[PDB]
Amino acid sequence: GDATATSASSLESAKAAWEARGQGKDKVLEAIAAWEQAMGCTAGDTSPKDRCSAPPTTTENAETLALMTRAIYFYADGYLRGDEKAYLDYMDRAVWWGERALIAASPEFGEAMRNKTKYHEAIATVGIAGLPAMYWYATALGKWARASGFGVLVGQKDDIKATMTRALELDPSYYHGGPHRYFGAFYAIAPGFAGGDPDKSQEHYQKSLDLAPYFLGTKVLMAENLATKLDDEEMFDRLLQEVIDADISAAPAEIHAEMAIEKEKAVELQKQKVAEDWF
Ligand SMILES: CCCCCCCCCCCCCCCC(=O)O
Repeated sequence: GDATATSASSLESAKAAWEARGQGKDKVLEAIAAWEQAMGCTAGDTSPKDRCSAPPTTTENAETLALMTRAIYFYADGYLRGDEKAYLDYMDRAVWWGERALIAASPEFGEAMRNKTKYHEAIATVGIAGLPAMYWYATALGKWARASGFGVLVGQKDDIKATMTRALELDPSYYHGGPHRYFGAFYAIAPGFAGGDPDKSQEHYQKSLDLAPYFLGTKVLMAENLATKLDDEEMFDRLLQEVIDADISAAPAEIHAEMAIEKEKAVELQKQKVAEDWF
């Protein structure tokens, strides 16, 4: 019927626009709106929870929901860094859809949370089908919490760690050495008294580069939260310049848009250092 075929076409429209995300924020926002349409949402500019009744968290939708989580994160991380309110709004949207991506991909997880099993323990049971969900949920949750402040961040630390621990168990190479890149940031951002460890950070960051030397986002995160922490101006400067100098064809085609964002982030950090007299 009209809506089951309008959801099949909007899924097609969503995927098409997400593949064209290198064109700019518009295509990203077009992808999100089509997915949300296919997920039964009324259209609009407010939080999903105000427009999306009973999103279908079924196995056949799990891939879509984890991709929606990544895409809303991509929008905020790429385009809202200058706008704290919007950035916080949209990272929380990605968290919201990420919770539904986890439920859809993992019946055991959905069952566990209904028997009052706490996330910390439930997340450890998610199978390979849920790795995209749990990785992009943790990415959105971490960046949302970080922007909110220390109280929110430390409140989420143990659930984040359990999530990334499970992702690393399932596949340390997922999304270009993602679980290792994530832990590099985790151990650099956390203060020592909250579990921070520069040795574990560098170890994880290096393992990520060994698995995916082309992933420029690893070096951006190193410069941003480690080189600053280590008060190593030379390394901060070097990492960012290596990012900016990297050739486009060094990374796989399917993440060219992400790498372009990371080069923009490096230029932005270069100008922040000058402006705020870092180092
Ligand atoms: C002090 C409390 C603990 C601190 C918790 C730190 C969590 C930070 C989240 C890091 C986000 C990195 C996401 C990388 C995504 C990608 O692969 O592009």
